[PDB]
Amino acid sequence: GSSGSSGPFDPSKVVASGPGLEHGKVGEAGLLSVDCSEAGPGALGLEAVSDSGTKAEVSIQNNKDGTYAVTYVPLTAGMYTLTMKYGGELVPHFPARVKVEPAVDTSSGPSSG
Repeated sequence: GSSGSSGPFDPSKVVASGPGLEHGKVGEAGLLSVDCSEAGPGALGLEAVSDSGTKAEVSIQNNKDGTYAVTYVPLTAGMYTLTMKYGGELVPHFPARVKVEPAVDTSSGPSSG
């Protein structure tokens, strides 16, 4: 007996977490998981922008668990400003500042070139 119904909309009900919201690296992908319980309908969206006005590549994917897989690839290191919005309303997990480190490696290896 599965009795489920779409309740009222609410951005507060949206729960966003993950390592991406803790830290990031140039070229890496900020793993972000959004667990919606009673957030009702509405569309999800995120906007990544660095202090130097740098728009990072962001994508949103849906899951059979009713969650969303948000990822961001910082092209340049520096302080980033994550901006999430659910149904046109900011979430309790944004904006969220995150310091991203450079993709500099001490040791070298086989470069595709």
